[PDB]
Amino acid sequence: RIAEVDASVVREICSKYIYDQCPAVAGYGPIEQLPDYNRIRSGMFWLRF
Amino acid sequence: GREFGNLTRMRHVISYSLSPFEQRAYPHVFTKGIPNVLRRIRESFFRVVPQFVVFYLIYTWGTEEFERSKRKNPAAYENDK
Repeated sequence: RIAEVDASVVREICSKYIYDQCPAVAGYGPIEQLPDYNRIRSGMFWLRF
Repeated sequence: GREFGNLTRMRHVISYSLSPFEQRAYPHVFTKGIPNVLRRIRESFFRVVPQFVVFYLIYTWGTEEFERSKRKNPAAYENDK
């Protein structure tokens, strides 16, 4: 089942679950430079692609 | 200098926040929105309005008095007789 895996399958599934999805975040500190959640959510997708 | 990595110290103040897509852009607008704006107006109202009301009385008077100052031309000829 691992040998069956291919780069197109990888990009397909990773696009299926990672791309343009809403992240859940847990940050135990110190924290302040950690981006506000909109910066992260907008960090989840490129404008070039 | 005053970048986010180095500002005020603060200690265990936990906070919570939903994703924008997980929630409506117009939560409970009528039940809470409008009355809030109304409370705000009721707070600002007496502080703000009366001076403006005072201004209006002066504005009305000035024009009206000027009307007496000029349009009452007949009062002067009437004084002539």
